Amino acid sequence: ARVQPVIVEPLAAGQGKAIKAIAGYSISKWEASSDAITAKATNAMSITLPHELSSEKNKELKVGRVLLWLGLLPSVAGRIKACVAEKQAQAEAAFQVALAVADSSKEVVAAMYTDAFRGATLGDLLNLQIYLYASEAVPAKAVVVHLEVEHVRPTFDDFFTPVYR
Amino acid sequence: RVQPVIVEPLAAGQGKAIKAIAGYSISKWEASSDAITAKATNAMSITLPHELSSEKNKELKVGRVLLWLGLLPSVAGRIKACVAEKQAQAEAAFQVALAVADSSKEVVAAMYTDAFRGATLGDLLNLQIYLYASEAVPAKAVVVHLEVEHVRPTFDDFFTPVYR
Amino acid sequence: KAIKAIAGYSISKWEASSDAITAKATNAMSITLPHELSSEKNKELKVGRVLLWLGLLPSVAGRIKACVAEKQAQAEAAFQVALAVADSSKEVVAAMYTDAFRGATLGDLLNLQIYLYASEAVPAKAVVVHLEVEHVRPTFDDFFTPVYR
Amino acid sequence: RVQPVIVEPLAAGQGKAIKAIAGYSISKWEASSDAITAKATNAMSITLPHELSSEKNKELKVGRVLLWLGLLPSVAGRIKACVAEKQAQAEAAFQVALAVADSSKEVVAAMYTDAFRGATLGDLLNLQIYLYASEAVPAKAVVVHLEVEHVRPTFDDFFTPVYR
Amino acid sequence: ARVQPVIVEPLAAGQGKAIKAIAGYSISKWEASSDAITAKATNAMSITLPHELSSEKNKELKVGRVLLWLGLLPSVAGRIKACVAEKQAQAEAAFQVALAVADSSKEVVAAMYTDAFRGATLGDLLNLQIYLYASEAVPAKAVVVHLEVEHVRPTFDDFFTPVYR
Amino acid sequence: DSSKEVVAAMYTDAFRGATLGDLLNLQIYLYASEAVPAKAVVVHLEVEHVRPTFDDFFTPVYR
Repeated sequence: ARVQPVIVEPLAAGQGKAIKAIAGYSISKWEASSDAITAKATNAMSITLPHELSSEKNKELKVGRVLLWLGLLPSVAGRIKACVAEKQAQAEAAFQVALAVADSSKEVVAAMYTDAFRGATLGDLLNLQIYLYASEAVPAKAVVVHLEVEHVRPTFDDFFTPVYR
Repeated sequence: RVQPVIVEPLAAGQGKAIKAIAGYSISKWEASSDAITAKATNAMSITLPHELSSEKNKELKVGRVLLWLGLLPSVAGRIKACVAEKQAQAEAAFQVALAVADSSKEVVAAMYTDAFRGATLGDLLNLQIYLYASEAVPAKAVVVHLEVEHVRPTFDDFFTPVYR
Repeated sequence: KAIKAIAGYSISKWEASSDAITAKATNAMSITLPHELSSEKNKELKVGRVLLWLGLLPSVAGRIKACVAEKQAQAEAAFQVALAVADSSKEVVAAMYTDAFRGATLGDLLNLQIYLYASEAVPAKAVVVHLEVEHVRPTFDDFFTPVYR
Repeated sequence: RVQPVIVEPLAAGQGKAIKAIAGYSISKWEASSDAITAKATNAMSITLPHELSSEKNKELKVGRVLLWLGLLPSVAGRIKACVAEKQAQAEAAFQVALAVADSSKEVVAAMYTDAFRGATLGDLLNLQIYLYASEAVPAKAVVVHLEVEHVRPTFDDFFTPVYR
Repeated sequence: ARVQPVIVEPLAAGQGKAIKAIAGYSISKWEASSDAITAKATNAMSITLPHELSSEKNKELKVGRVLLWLGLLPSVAGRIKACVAEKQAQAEAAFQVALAVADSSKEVVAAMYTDAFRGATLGDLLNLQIYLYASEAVPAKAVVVHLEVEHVRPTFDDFFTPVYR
Repeated sequence: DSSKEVVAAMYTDAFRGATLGDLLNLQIYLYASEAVPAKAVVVHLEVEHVRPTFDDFFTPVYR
């Protein structure tokens, strides 16, 4: 019946292990700026592949895990939720099947879909659609949905282009 | 196994001294700001102390960087701060922001232990911390201390040769 | 067959659509690093090989040629000092120079602009240069940004 | 034995870097002066840089101390300088002076490798360098650099604990 | 208590060890001809990089040590001092922070900044500015400020140029 | 030539074993088909040669 004591230092923000990609997989980051949204209404947005990866080479890689996370303009008072999903027929219904969901209210603001993508093709995500919801009325540009993702290494990017070789 | 354990509740300033990785050094300097209105975002430039001004000195790799900020006690509401390059849209830095400090959160700091590795101090010039306020606040009520690792210059150990 | 990237590094591509061009007259285009690489962390990587080649909307006749050098007064002498030169006239439109920019910061690339020269004018957006720069892979390779953003 | 040997004639700035004895550090700082008339002696006070102002810092043993001074080229005649405590008779410091620098002498410096050992920086405050001039000279034409060993404070190696 | 004797032969001018660059570093020499200067006034001059090294390749090497030295027209009676420094706001003030300074009056006439450059980029020296001062009035061309310097080896000069390879 | 797709011309053969001092005893030539204004053309020699023993280091300071 040992009674181990323990100091519990709060971390300063930004400190942390900050995860690690499993080997053979290259991470890739990009953005999707928001539409203006009316209060309570749940606007939805297409994922758009980066032009870097818009090529039909890499459309058939394999996603490993997605780390959506969400910045804000530095003054939106209300809760603002978001997640990705199917091509849902009712935007509110989409949250009802969300495996995980970002929220302003939960200290950290990060979804991480450890599972429900591994290992679908990268190309199909264009079928998939992010969603978001907000209590406060929010003006355009105000929210910006980062999303990390990674693939198997796009191994054949490395060569330049031919002509004139 | 099931184990008992007992929480440490522990006093301010007790947090143990993080030490910069070996062969390095630290440069703490003040950075006062001004005015800053109701909701708008001030965008003060950063500036190295003159000890760092020597042209030899300017090209050293930065390591880790930190930014805690001591609010004057007499401020209502929330303020936040961030470090990123000169976007024309001053609020927009928070979107691209790597980490941000906040008053209401129990600790006000924003270490960027990645973010700036390998950066030359010379390019740390063209970097501007921003600010934001939930309220109108009196000028010079916020003083973003920050300090960077910068590799120690060979300069500190020697007297100058006497022929000057 | 194709030229492999140097083993320590990783190539990255972009686009740089040019403005409208007057006949005989020439005009600078600034390089602008793509959003990702602009970062202060990032704009201190070393650079090796670099090459550009430029597509044309096919409906344009006449010589056009491009070069890369730092800005100077004439804005039409840079061809004299240019280390290589893209052209439509040669069967290969490409121009490349493995030599000239070994050992350079990408941040240095900001201090130079590319040039064009039609023999006779073409409408805007008709020409689009493609830089294709080699550089050291980012330590940004790493992984996901820590979730406490 | 009789031996041949051959003189080194050697360029300014070639004199090898004296290094302060181990475990120490150096604090170089400027010290401009003013006015200074025909034969009279100005008596400027010395003042530590704010990095040294921290109250922890003020109590460290000094080691060696040096004082070279860069005359602006456009000065006629001779000038000299010295470091000693506030005698009421300002010229009189040269009498008690331990070592003095001089323009006409080929090298302008005045190390005091003894003299100040074990001195606290706090008492280095109440110490005033003097000046003297063989001629009238325009103000701010003489800038006594000096630097002291002072033992390195533990301060430079650590980030502050984040709770501020 | 040995009493060693010793002949002290004066060297003839030009004799001497004449220093040596530390390995991996290639020395490079060049010039900067003077403006006419009025007496007592302290004219200042831009360092201008040689066109050989004006290229943005080698702007980011690392200077090792600079050996300014100064020839004269063979009849300038007065003292003539010089040194390099910052972008100073008062040319006289610049000598007040000179680590070392050339002088006509000290037998040899050579500055050698063993320290305060190692190891800044070669490119930044364009920010730096030489200075000079003279008692006698001096006509143009009369003074010419040599300066040695060296870099890490500009290793990739060695290849020619492509086209047509 | 301008006419060939590559304007370069080079000759690894012709000047092996030659003093640079010998290069003084020769001149380059041009030939427009039709006239062009001055400074429009700029040749670039690019000569290989043995590295100087001037490599050495700093000139002795007693100049």
